[PDB]
Amino acid sequence: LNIAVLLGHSHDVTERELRNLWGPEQATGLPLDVNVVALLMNRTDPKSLITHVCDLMSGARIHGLVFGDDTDQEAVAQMLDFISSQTFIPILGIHGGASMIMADKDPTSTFFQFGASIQQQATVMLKIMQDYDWHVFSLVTTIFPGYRDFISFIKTTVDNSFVGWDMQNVITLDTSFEDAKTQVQLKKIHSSVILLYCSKDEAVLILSEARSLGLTGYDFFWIVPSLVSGNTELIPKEFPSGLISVSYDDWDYSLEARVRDGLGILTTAASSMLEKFSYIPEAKASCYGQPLHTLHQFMVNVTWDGKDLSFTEEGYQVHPRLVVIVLNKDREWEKVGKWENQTLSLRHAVWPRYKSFSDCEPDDNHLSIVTLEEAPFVIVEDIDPLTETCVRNTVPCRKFVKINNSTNEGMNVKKCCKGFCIDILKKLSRTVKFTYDLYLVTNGKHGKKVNNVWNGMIGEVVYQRAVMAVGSLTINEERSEVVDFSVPFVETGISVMVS
Amino acid sequence: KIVNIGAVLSTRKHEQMFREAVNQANKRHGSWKIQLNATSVTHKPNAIQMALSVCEDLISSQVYAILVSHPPTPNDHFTPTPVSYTAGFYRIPVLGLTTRMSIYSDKSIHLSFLRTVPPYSHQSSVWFEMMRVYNWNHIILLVSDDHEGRAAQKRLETLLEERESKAEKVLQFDPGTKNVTALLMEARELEARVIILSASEDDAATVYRAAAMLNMTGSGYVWLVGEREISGNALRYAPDGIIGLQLINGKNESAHISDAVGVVAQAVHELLEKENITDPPRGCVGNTNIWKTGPLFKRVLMSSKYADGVTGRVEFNEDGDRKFANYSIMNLQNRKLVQVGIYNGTHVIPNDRKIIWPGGETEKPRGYQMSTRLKIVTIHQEPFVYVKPTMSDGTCKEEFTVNGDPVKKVICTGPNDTSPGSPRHTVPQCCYGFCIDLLIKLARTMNFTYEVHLVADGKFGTQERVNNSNKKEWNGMMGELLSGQADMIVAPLTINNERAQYIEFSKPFKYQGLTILVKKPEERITGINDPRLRNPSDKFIYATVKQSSVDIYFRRQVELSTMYRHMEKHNYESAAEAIQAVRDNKLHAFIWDSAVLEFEASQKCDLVTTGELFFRSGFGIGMRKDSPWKQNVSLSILKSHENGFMEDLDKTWVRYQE
Amino acid sequence: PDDNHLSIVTLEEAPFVIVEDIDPLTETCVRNTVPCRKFVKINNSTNEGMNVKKCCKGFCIDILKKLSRTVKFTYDLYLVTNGKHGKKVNNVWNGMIGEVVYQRAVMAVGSLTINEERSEVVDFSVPFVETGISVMVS
Ligand SMILES: *[C@@H]1O[C@H](CO)[C@@H](O[C@@H]2O[C@H](CO)[C@@H](O)[C@H](O)[C@H]2NC(C)=O)[C@H](O)[C@H]1NC(C)=O
Ligand SMILES: *[C@@H]1O[C@H](CO)[C@@H](O)[C@H](O)[C@H]1NC(C)=O
Ligand SMILES: *[C@@H]1O[C@H](CO)[C@@H](O)[C@H](O)[C@H]1NC(C)=O
Ligand SMILES: *[C@@H]1O[C@H](CO)[C@@H](O)[C@H](O)[C@H]1NC(C)=O
Ligand SMILES: *[C@@H]1O[C@H](CO)[C@@H](O)[C@H](O)[C@H]1NC(C)=O
Ligand SMILES: *[C@@H]1O[C@H](CO)[C@@H](O)[C@H](O)[C@H]1NC(C)=O
Ligand SMILES: *[C@@H]1O[C@H](CO)[C@@H](O)[C@H](O)[C@H]1NC(C)=O
Ligand SMILES: *[C@@H]1O[C@H](CO)[C@@H](O)[C@H](O)[C@H]1NC(C)=O
Ligand SMILES: *[C@@H]1O[C@H](CO)[C@@H](O)[C@H](O)[C@H]1NC(C)=O
Ligand SMILES: *[C@@H]1O[C@H](CO)[C@@H](O)[C@H](O)[C@H]1NC(C)=O
Ligand SMILES: *[C@@H]1O[C@H](CO)[C@@H](O)[C@H](O)[C@H]1NC(C)=O
Ligand SMILES: *[C@@H]1O[C@H](CO)[C@@H](O)[C@H](O)[C@H]1NC(C)=O
Ligand SMILES: *[C@@H]1O[C@H](CO)[C@@H](O)[C@H](O)[C@H]1NC(C)=O
Ligand SMILES: *[C@@H]1O[C@H](CO)[C@@H](O)[C@H](O)[C@H]1NC(C)=O
Ligand SMILES: *[C@@H]1O[C@H](CO)[C@@H](O)[C@H](O)[C@H]1NC(C)=O
Ligand SMILES: *[C@@H]1O[C@H](CO)[C@@H](O)[C@H](O)[C@H]1NC(C)=O
Ligand SMILES: *[C@@H]1O[C@H](CO)[C@@H](O)[C@H](O)[C@H]1NC(C)=O
Repeated sequence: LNIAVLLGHSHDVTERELRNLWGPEQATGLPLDVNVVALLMNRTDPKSLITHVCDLMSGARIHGLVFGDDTDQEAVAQMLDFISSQTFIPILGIHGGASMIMADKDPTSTFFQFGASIQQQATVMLKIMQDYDWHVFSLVTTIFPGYRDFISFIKTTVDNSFVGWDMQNVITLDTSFEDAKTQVQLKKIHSSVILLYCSKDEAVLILSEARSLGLTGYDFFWIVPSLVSGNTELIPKEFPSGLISVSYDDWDYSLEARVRDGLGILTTAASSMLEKFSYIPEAKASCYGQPLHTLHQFMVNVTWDGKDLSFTEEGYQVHPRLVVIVLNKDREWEKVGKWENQTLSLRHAVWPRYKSFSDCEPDDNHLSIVTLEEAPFVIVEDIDPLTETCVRNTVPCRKFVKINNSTNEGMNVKKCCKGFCIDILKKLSRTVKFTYDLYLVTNGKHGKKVNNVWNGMIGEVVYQRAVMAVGSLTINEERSEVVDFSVPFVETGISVMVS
Repeated sequence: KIVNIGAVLSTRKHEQMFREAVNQANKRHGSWKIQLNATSVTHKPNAIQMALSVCEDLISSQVYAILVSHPPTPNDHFTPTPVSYTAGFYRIPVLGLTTRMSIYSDKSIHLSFLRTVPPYSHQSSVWFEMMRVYNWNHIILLVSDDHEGRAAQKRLETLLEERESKAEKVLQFDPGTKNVTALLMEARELEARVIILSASEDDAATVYRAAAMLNMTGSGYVWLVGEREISGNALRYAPDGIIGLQLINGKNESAHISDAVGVVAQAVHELLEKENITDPPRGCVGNTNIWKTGPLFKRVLMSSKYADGVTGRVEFNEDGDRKFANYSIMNLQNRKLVQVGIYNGTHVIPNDRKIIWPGGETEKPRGYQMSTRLKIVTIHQEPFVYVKPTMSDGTCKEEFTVNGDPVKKVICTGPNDTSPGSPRHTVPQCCYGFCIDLLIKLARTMNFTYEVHLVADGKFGTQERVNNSNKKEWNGMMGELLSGQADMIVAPLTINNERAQYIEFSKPFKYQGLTILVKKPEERITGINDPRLRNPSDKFIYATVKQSSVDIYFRRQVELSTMYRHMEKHNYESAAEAIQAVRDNKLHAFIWDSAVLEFEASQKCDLVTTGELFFRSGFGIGMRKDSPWKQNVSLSILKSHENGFMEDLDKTWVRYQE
Repeated sequence: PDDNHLSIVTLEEAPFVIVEDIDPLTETCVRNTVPCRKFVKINNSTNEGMNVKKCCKGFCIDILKKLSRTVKFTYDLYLVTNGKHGKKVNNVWNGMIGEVVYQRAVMAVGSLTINEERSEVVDFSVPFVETGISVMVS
């Protein structure tokens, strides 16, 4: 039917491709009287919003509104929901503040957003934390609402988990902080990874405080949702370089593809409802002077171009494109992870450090440690295929296994390690308080000088890929020449086995 | 020097009194050159044009706080959402004066919304004070709506956190139906009689007509409603003698207009004390810059402490509502709402008006039926609960002990086997033994009768996952207790953390731990400290009963995960299956409580227990939540501990060796 | 507005609460022990006594330390000078029961038997050790 499409001005988006994006497209056009009106608007105030709505609803009875925001105001989606409630016109949130997740839609509304729920996004963030083995965490929230369902979903997920998520309790803030009483709440944090759920300026103030509190370290990770970030074309100040964000503002899922998918959903709903009822165009007359066959109760399971763009009861995409990004060393947001219907397709199995989160950060504690497979000391087992998590009395590790014998390609399969020296490594990590990155050696055994080239754990220490050799290792003169041992902790000489 | 203040009201004399009170407040608060102008906007049938008038009239006028002031709206829309949604774009604090809705109580959609009237959630505070004063314990939540009822139940549980008591029956359903007599009939057969109603006017009229059809106007019915239940024909359909609450001068408009003046003017003078003086811009040409002192001036509105007020001392809470909720307690006395209560916030003061009740006396005590029938569930364990079919039909065998004592049996109700094993064979059978005699002693000590049934499946009950929402639900005896199918678990309940995380317990009657039953040359295994069990094999077959406390205790200890990898191979349903397996050498070890294995070692000479005792726990009576049987039964069990009654129960089955 | 200190009284029992003098080499309770005071009176007629600091250790002290690790609270552990565990001497409880009933102590973390009248006057927690009675012979 008659569909209005208005967008912002960001992402180098002109208007002529919006003219050419409806015409030759929609090859399977089942309704007859379908037309589009593509407009733009610099003003993002609700005055101009109500003005353009009353100009386009009377503008030859437009049955569908497509709005795209470029700013970072979450109340614009609330105003669009109010417009969809008053005018009974299906409105699709596309970009910016129009695409931001609001709290509770009306059941008598027709407004829908192209965004994931807070529960699916918390599931993605806990999938990140499970795949990267960051188990002890906390939660800092302000009085900016939507946090109660978030805390409830986190508690029900931890109660329904086989990981064993240790968690210091949720830190709440009272008011606009004087840095007097909320600082006592922030000093309670002694964990590594902190989850932050608040608005944008509140996130700027809290991250500036954590910079002043020294909570932006190498071990101190911050994972924020899309409500913190807002938009990818504007990256503000006082974000640590390595800030993990989960959003969906991708250039790959571009704004032209956004409005094309929106037109596809609208025409699919109108065409599949046209086979049920005849008089599908039934629009509101005017804004002045004061319905059963509606498209709201119909598109629960809608699919265009093979893309599962089905809509939930609360107005969410069932399988959207969740994008996990980080802040690089050059103040940009690099795309790291994409999300399937069930799994999270990651790019870096080993977590990249992003060492300079800020300027003054001496980070000399990411100690790379190699170890060797032995039966009484380093028990190396597969991860549990039913839970995809090492049991908490073990440590994670990786092994570089070459799949194909033809070339030197290989993969870092993550496995579990336990035993005697693993307990030594854990007690050193809990006494000296250092981070450790453990991996198996792939070149072979302990090591031997062959053609004046060391290998094994000795070679990994000498060629500086391994900081220390925690795994089981003997001591002779040549090793004490080429490396330096610690004190001996177990009396292990040679011995003869007989029957 | 002038500042336009937005008012949303029709009748112009209210704005005249508003300007008069604002001028009086500006006269007595310094010689600063500020002026406060007022702008009025009126009724429109179309909310789009309401939002149009608000945006093209007030935002360009540089308003600071817009007042929701439409009480007498004849339409059933009740939408000041144009005002709130327009002023939320610039974080302007919207002040409400008219309604008490939960959609405005939530800060989620309406961010900076404060108001001078507390919502219907503080009726739960008043009713909690009524339960504290007039000794009421159990309630019934009857909500015909769905939206406000969730927040009402959340505030109800937040206020009942001090007692940790909950409602026996909470209800949420679709309005506009007339077939709720089934739900009222199911609420009739319960024990609580304090009924809480919170719905619309027509929904209240419908449920009052349904209660009149089910003649719930009799004695013992404790009705306690708000103000939406005494309006219209719901006032007529209400029973004569129902207790409600009413706004003290809430419908009187100029009182809270003057209260809003006394808040807003001195809040402006408090905002002019400190720095960061920002103003909302003229939102006409692209003026979408956020007002940075939104939360700051909101905090000025939150910490607003005054003494003036016709209704009383106005003060705002930490939730944007009104502290110290005070309401008139009304009674429908012969088709007349009579003010039978003038409320002080800490104690209730009834006046000299007689409270005519539909039931009996003029007082309002607790109304219950003292739980005359208690459903009791147990599980099949022979040294604790012997379960046998009857002799001919219902009657039991008059069995005599070694001292001529007739065994005091009970007619339990049990199935033949599980649902795959037995399609439908569930009969009243005979049950007796240890815990049965304990239950008979408790039923003789305290003054109540009971009912004994059996568990459906063959499990104790663990917090196991369910398909939808990936939620860990319950099953077994706990799954039958929490579903209301049982009233008090009298069974060998191994007390641990997770079972006590949800329900409360009693003091244990039996104190023992865990041990191993084996078959007995070096034929010894000797308890948990065997490294042959630490590193198992294919011939050391050890397992446990499926979904028991043994699996919970060996699942918490992750260093015992290896046994957790083994016991899943041969999990059984009942312990007698494990006894028959270990007697025929199908099982090589079995982790179990000490009493049953020592009893079977007394019965059978080939079955030999070990001595390494671990996880010294207690068998306690599985109890409910906050309930009037937690203290009396515990004192009765401790009275059984102090004398030799537990010695006599040992002399029945436990102590005697064979 | 905060509150985490708990006035806690205990009583000396030889496998549970061992109360010893402070080490004179360091003037410090050794790390498994916790500090406490004892209102020592040198002689009978003088009511005035000195709160001499001593060191508590044992089983219930380990229980109190692990509870302070988990529940994250503080305490002021001290000893009783009224006498033994508890006995209603003409509607007057003595010892730890007289401390808790008359609210001079918040809770008695120290070792204490449970019977009917003690469960009447105060409230107990879940039990943690199987302690009935027994008879010692040769
Ligand atoms: C201060 O209040 C006066 C009240 O009269 C406002 O005057 C009104 O302004 C509107 C808009 O221009 C007119 O439609 C009315 O007719 C005016 N009232 C009359 C009868 O004079 C005045 O505009 C307010 N000041 C500001 C700047 O808003
Ligand atoms: C809107 O129009 C003004 C006119 O000068 C222009 O400067 C501005 O870039 C446009 N968009 C924004 C960002 O306000
Ligand atoms: C899609 O949803 C409708 C209900 O709106 C249902 O009737 C239909 O079976 C679903 N489509 C499929 C999978 O057949
Ligand atoms: C989930 O994933 C695929 C796409 O990767 C999708 O086609 C299908 O619906 C689902 N399949 C599985 C493995 O459940
Ligand atoms: C190894 O090579 C084969 C083809 O020879 C290919 O099928 C396989 O995918 C390769 N391994 C990888 C990349 O996993
Ligand atoms: C080398 O070849 C074998 C052939 O089955 C296969 O396991 C895999 O391709 C390679 N194995 C190794 C050694 O990784
Ligand atoms: C439904 O309503 C009818 C008529 O009022 C009544 O007879 C019937 O018992 C009700 N059914 C139930 C029990 O829900
Ligand atoms: C009304 O009261 C009668 C007793 O007079 C009893 O049958 C029942 O409580 C109700 N039955 C009817 C007719 O609704
Ligand atoms: C509001 O209450 C006051 C005090 O009772 C009264 O004087 C006044 O007339 C009322 N307001 C109205 C309706 O004018
Ligand atoms: C009860 O009402 C009086 C008079 O209106 C006033 O003191 C206050 O509003 C209430 N008292 C309380 C709750 O302290
Ligand atoms: C309620 O009682 C308290 C008792 O001090 C008092 O402070 C308050 O003003 C009373 N409210 C009234 C007057 O009803
Ligand atoms: C119990 O068991 C079988 C089913 O397994 C059933 O058919 C039979 O009737 C029952 N037998 C007895 C003991 O009554
Ligand atoms: C127990 O209750 C019954 C009434 O149900 C009555 O005999 C009396 O109140 C009580 N009897 C004794 C001895 O407790
Ligand atoms: C989920 O459903 C499957 C059947 O599809 C069933 O085998 C399984 O036991 C169920 N699991 C849970 C967690 O309830
Ligand atoms: C518990 O015991 C006391 C003893 O007098 C009794 O007064 C009280 O009513 C009992 N509670 C219940 C609910 O039976
Ligand atoms: C208590 O008695 C001893 C021995 O007679 C004496 O040395 C001491 O001074 C007395 N202490 C007092 C005076 O309290
Ligand atoms: C008085 O105190 C002393 C210890 O200082 C003790 O030896 C003596 O028995 C006490 N006198 C009596 C009988 O209370």
